[PDB]
Amino acid sequence: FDCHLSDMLQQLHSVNASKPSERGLVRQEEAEDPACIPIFWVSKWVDYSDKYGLGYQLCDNSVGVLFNDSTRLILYNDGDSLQYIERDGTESYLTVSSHPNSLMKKITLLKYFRNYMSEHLLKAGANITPRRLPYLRTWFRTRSAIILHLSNGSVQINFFQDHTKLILCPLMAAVTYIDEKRDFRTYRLSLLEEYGCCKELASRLRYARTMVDKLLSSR
Repeated sequence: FDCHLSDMLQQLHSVNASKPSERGLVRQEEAEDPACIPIFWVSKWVDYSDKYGLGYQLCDNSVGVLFNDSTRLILYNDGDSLQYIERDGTESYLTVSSHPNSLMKKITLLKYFRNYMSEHLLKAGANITPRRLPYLRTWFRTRSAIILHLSNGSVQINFFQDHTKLILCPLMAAVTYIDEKRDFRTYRLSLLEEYGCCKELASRLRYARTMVDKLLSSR
């Protein structure tokens, strides 16, 4: 019932303990693994937690909302298919076109988020190779980042100051780093131990471990 957080914590401890930036010659590129490229990440997000919840877009162009009442609504990339998740985790599927009165408000909110993201926000990982839809399990913000935990076990950390991002997957035991210049690279964590990485990635992985600890401490 961990949603893979304990596995992620173990993987991060291992990489960080190896002190990957403290090497004579860092060979980060050797840690790149095409087999580990994530299928899903959060491309856009809108924090409306003061009243409604957290709206987001996944890289497949689906949109989701985690509402303040702990229910979730997901619109698939076809623009009509909906998945609704009740508080107890019970899922059901419906359509926008034939939606009931009970979901009128939540659909209206999802549409607001979708339109806002389309008109006013840039896609994280825009020019990336296209080659079960996860939802937002939980999230929080620190002074430096927003932490997004997806139902597939992935943890995404978006750093506010420089727009760098980590997408951590405990299934692949991998990290994808999106740098300030928007370069998108996927590494196997065990290979970062072996080959090393730059100080910038190493520092963000140290922060990531603290964030996973936070997720584990606030279940």
